[PDB]
Amino acid sequence: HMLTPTLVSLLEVIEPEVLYAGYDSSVPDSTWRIMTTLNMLGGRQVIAAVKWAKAIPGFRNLHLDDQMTLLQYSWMSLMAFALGWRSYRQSSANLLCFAPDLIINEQRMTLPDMYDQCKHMLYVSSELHRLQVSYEEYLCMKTLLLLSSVPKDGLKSQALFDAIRMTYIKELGKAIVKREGNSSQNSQRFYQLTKLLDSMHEVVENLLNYCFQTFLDKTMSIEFPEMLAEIITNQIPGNIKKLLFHQ
Amino acid sequence: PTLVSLLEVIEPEVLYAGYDSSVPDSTWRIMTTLNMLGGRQVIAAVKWAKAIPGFRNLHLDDQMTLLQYSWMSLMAFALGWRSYRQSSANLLCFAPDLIINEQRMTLPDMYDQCKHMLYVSSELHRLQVSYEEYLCMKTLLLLSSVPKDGLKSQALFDAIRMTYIKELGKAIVKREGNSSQNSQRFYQLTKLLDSMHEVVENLLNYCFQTFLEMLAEIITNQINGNIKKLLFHQ
Amino acid sequence: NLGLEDIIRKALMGS
Ligand SMILES: CC#C[C@]1(O)CC[C@H]2[C@@H]3CCC4=CC(=O)CCC4=C3[C@@H](c3ccc(N(C)C)cc3)C[C@@]21C
Ligand SMILES: CC#C[C@]1(O)CC[C@H]2[C@@H]3CCC4=CC(=O)CCC4=C3[C@@H](c3ccc(N(C)C)cc3)C[C@@]21C
Repeated sequence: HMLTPTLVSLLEVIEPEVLYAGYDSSVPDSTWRIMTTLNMLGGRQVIAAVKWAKAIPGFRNLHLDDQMTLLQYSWMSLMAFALGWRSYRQSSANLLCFAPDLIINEQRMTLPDMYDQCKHMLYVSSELHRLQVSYEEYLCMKTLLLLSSVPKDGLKSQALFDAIRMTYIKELGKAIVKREGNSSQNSQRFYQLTKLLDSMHEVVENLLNYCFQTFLDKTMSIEFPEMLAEIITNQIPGNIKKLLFHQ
Repeated sequence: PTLVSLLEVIEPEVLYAGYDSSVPDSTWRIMTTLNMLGGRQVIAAVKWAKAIPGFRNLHLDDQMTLLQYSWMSLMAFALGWRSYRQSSANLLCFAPDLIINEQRMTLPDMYDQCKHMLYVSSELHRLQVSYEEYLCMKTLLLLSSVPKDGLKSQALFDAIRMTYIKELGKAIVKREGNSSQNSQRFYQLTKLLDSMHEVVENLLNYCFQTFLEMLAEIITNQINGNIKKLLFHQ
Repeated sequence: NLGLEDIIRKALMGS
């Protein structure tokens, strides 16, 4: 059965391959720090989005594989939408408020490392600024976004989901009525607000398309982008059916 | 409460990035990249340990215990050797893609630790150690420290260590030379091995001044009383 | 050490 001569020959054998640090000369120190810091913050925000989703009335009664699925389809949409909002409220003019301690100005987002992406994240920020969305409006909207993408083969709790979704759509109406009145029916603000939601599909699809067109750019990458590659695991349909308020 | 009251209650507090402009991008990268690499090395060091002839047969706990006391010794020694083989023992070569040169090393942020890391390197170089010899020495490092309060399978452990001490004896001889030169060389490399306890204590001291959570988990679980340190020479 | 869908799964239950 097999064999090798000396004990050193064996210590030689089990000696492990060399590990790389994943350190590329080309990426500047500042680009690495910012993109590293976001990635780990992103990770933490996903954890928090799930915890949150698990607190959401209705949704939390949906079968767990539905919670999973919905979470998997919508986490980017959610997070991007909250970044829009954080930014909208920490602004006046055109920042991305990734965090309180990590706010990126307009000049930073100009650079080639930032530009393609921040176009799409600002788009959400500036639209919230355009429609002067209230917190109540946003809270309802953000929930609607969780329930915005469904698999074509059905959820396991479809009737619950449907009525859940309706409720939160009615809750959005109540949000607009809190801000407007109800001497009106608020049909245009409902069209405008829903339409922003509809567009988050695009801001997400553009963000994911960026991640694929940047993942491919890493030929030979000594520092392999599993962060930008894992983002392609949990997002890659096709089952995903986008629910649109306006076709 | 209203649906929107709940929705508002359950909104998560906004997370921080943990970003800090008092830290230069220079240091952050280097030390972040170091910490991740070190993380992966520890893991690899555990998997290696498991495959080491004899060690495997020790009690499950002893293996965890021996590893607690040695991982840094192993990791520094390896790093000394990689540095010796990549740069003639004067750059520190944490990984192939991550070489911190003499100029960077001299800065205050990195100086204290790197002195001790370079020592390991410079000294293998000086002793012109070989791979067969290196690989023996490193397995002896894994058996450099024991519980003063004994391992569970101690006579097994002694036999195991005694076997690798011999294999280092064979490794020395494989280069050939006088019977005086081989006694000089045994002394020398065994002195080296012994001097890893102090490079370890120093490299670990600097790390207890990380603290006054990745390396944090191991660092609270460390803080040299019960751990006896097997010396070749006195 | 943990895929995205692994993080989501872990969060849905217990990290
Ligand atoms: C600048 C930039 C950039 C990007 O590469 C594209 C979209 C960013 C995403 C938006 C949505 C978003 C909102 C944030 O508040 C910080 C994080 C964040 C990101 C970043 C991110 C990176 C990795 C993950 N994982 C692994 C779960 C999550 C978020 C970085 C992203 C993807
Ligand atoms: C420069 C420098 C430095 C240090 O902070 C002190 C000693 C370094 C250690 C030596 C031993 C060592 C050998 C290497 O090849 C890379 C890593 C390494 C380190 C670094 C390290 C960082 C984190 C861990 N964890 C979380 C287990 C392990 C090792 C960095 C260390 C600790």
